Amino acid sequence: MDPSMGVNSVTISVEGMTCNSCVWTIEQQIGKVNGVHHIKVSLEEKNATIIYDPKLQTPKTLQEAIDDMGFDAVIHNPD
Repeated sequence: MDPSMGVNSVTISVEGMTCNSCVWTIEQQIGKVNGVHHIKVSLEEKNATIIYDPKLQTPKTLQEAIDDMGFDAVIHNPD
């Protein structure tokens, strides 16, 4: 099989930040919320890629994550 260590990846766009603390502080919590392996942001393209263990969490937490801070960020992955 090839479940890739039972994990999934979710990418989202961004258009409302200011200082590194913006996405980086957000990526820190979303990465410190559970079994989040790694993540990364790129103001160059206004977006950020992060993963998350579906066996422990899911794409819903990510939805609640943005709704928790406010950074107007939109996802681009259906599942």
